[PDB]
Amino acid sequence: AGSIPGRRS
Amino acid sequence: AGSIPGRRS
Amino acid sequence: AMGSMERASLIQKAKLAEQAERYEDMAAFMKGAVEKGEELSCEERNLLSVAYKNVVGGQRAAWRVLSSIEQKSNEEKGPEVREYREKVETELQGVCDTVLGLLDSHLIKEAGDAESRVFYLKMKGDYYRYLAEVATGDDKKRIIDSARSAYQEAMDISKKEMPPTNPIRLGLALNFSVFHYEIANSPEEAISLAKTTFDEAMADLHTLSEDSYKDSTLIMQLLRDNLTLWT
Amino acid sequence: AMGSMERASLIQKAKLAEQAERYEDMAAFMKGAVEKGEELSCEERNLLSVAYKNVVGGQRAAWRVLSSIEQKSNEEKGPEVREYREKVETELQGVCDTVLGLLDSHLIKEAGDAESRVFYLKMKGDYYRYLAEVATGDDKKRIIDSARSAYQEAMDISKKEMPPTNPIRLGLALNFSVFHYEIANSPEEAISLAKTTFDEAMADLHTLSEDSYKDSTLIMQLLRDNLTLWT
Ligand SMILES: *Cc1ccc(S(=O)(=O)N2c3ccccc3CC[C@H]2C)cc1
Ligand SMILES: *Cc1ccc(S(=O)(=O)N2c3ccccc3CC[C@H]2C)cc1
Ligand SMILES: [Ca+2]
Ligand SMILES: [Ca+2]
Ligand SMILES: [Ca+2]
Ligand SMILES: [Ca+2]
Ligand SMILES: [Ca+2]
Ligand SMILES: [Ca+2]
Ligand SMILES: [Cl-]
Ligand SMILES: [Cl-]
Ligand SMILES: [Cl-]
Ligand SMILES: [Cl-]
Repeated sequence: AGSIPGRRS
Repeated sequence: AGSIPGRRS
Repeated sequence: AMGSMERASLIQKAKLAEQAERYEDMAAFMKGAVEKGEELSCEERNLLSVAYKNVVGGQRAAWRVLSSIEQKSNEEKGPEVREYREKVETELQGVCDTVLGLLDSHLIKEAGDAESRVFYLKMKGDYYRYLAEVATGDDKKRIIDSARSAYQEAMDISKKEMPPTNPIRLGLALNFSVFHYEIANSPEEAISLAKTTFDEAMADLHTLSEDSYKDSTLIMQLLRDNLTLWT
Repeated sequence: AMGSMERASLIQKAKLAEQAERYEDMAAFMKGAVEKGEELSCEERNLLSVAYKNVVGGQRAAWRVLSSIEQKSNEEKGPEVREYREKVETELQGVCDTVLGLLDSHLIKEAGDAESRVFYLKMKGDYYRYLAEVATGDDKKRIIDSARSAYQEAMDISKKEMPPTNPIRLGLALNFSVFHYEIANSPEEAISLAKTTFDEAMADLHTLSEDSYKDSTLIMQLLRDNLTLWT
């Protein structure tokens, strides 16, 4: 599962 | 221009 | 170490370091900026988070590669794989301890606005979560509880003070859901949290401008991606 | 720094570091291995080269990003872009100096077989070339000449001792051609070298096994890619 990225990309 | 890579890939 | 450099110069160099993909430098510049003792703006909080998230993200990926090799070895390869995994693990723990130390001295205590306080408590939850991913000793339960407690305080503030589409509230819910699934052995809680978050955000999208909509829907899709993986 | 670790353990950990994409660690392990004072095998020479090529390659890419920003700035941004470019440049120079120091103490002088000696002299040419990419002072000409001289000695040995399809001979020619084009302002020499290398390798492919053919043709295609870019 993915967590929030540091930037939108 | 490209130089030799460290590995074949 | 950055004590002699101006705050504004540290911020400027953190931005340059990000452009150059020099994330260790970026983190050192932002640590220096925090240590000036002044609160951080929204943009500056994002520089701090980007820098450390990229540093620890690389350590986590390397730890996972090494831990997979070590588990497979368990022909006798000697102590080297375990020693090197331990080295990377100690480094990772050191970075997490550094981030937690910045949050405790004194970012969280001076953060009064909901946006700043939630952001920092989410970070606190995340770096305890990264410590929990590698923990195996007598303190594992306490590390998991420390992550839980930070995320819970952030959640309680976010639900009182931010709309359900706020990107910080959404990212917090995303990360806390990952905590439930991957750390706390609570997949049902993880799924519940992601679905209720997604549905409550959906119902508030009508209030948003085009650019705010784009931001909220991007994080909603991350929630949906995890729900698809988990169900 | 690695003085207390066994040679074999340093080699093993360099391999693990490569798998984990921890190239700074890899380079430190290989520096420790070289400093044990024993010659390196073919495989070990490749670990040394991979480690430092990846470290310096990242520094070069960051230096280029920063140098582009600095040239565009030349509104007054203050000294920070130049200072940070200088910081990265000093780091890069330090790594190149370290590699050159390993080659001079004492890898090259003990390398008697053509394969080892050519490999190390090619590396020497490469790290002087990386120093030349950032050089602007009184020693720029001497740095360029040092790269030239190392590559030339490697070329002279390779043409006497290796077949025209040998991958080390081919990679040396590739890199020396890049030197001519990008450093020495000699694009015609670069093109000539790449085309004669390619054509002489083509004419020797008939002697090779399937696996040797694959290796030689891979480097031939790199030569051809540069020729297409340059013509
Ligand atoms: C935890 C958190 C941190 C920062 C943000 S954000 O809104 O600043 N933002 C963002 C906006 C929209 C979609 C994803 C993101 C993550 C990167 C940052 C720049 C949100 C949540
Ligand atoms: C400069 C140089 C160094 C190493 C080699 S190689 O033959 O060991 N090899 C290779 C084989 C075939 C095609 C490309 C390469 C570059 C990576 C290494 C592993 C050749 C030239
Ligand atoms: Ca000041
Ligand atoms: Ca066996
Ligand atoms: Ca405050
Ligand atoms: Ca020994
Ligand atoms: Ca102006
Ligand atoms: Ca010898
Ligand atoms: Cl962004
Ligand atoms: Cl390979
Ligand atoms: Cl180690
Ligand atoms: Cl600097």
